[PDB]
Amino acid sequence: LPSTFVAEKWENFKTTYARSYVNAKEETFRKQIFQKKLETFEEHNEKYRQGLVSYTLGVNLFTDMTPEEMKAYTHGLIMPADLHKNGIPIKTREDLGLNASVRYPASFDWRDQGMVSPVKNQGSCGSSWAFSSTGAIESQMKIANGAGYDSSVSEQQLVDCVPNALGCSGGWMNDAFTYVAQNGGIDSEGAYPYEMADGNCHYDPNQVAARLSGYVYLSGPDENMLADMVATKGPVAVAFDADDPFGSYSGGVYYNPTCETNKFTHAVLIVGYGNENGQDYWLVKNSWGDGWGLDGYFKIARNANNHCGIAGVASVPTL
Repeated sequence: LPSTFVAEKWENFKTTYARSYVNAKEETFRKQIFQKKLETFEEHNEKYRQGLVSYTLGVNLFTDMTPEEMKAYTHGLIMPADLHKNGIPIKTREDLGLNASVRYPASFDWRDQGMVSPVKNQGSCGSSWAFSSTGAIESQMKIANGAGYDSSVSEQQLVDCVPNALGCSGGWMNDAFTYVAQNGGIDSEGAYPYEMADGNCHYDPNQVAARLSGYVYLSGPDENMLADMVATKGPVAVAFDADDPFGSYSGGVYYNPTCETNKFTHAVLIVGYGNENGQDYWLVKNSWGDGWGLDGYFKIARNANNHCGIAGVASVPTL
């Protein structure tokens, strides 16, 4: 890439993401990271146009960040001893309370019904487990109360209060769900706003925005059953292998030959599914701001042998 081109793209980046690099050495270092990443995007996006890969890479909040700085965003999950404490297993379709040989649409998107809350940004706190959890609770609230129902619940309450989560250093959605159910509710985001930092639990029982009776979880990585769970129960909290270069995804359908089905590093929310360019995909809400990916969302390979473990730890809270 021409140098003045990079320099312009770099100046634009600093301005747009409000970077403050206050000496030549900090500047040189960050621009080096940025330029190396740009080269990798060009090469990747070339393999894409040649139909060697299914997704594109692009500039976003991560482009001048080091692996250590990205860790909070992409690798904040912590798997506990019991992956589904107090959860109710979904083994068959009858467990969903649904009939045999009914057949839900082959493509679906909860946004078409207005049941997905706005995209949020977790920032520099490994709290994706909390955002996945609140996102799924908020979608349940809209399903029960209508698309226009203001549903925004408190990630900070989970970060501070879930007893055996580890806060900004990590956590687990199912532990968040069972906590909310046993706590007697979760506060609104207004009453208990996000601090992007660890804190001391100050839950207010008089500011509860939502209550849960529990949650259900998908017993095994059956993507077909997962599509039915999305279609009938609502957006599903899930986790997957978000190893690089996932962070720099900018469009298309994410497929990574090296992805593990057994490594759950990032928690997100499936809001639908479909197919494009001959590939089935899951449509997924992220928590890295609405500037990341496709307006805060991404597509990842579906019916590709539980790609990146996307169907491996799927659950939905129950109001």
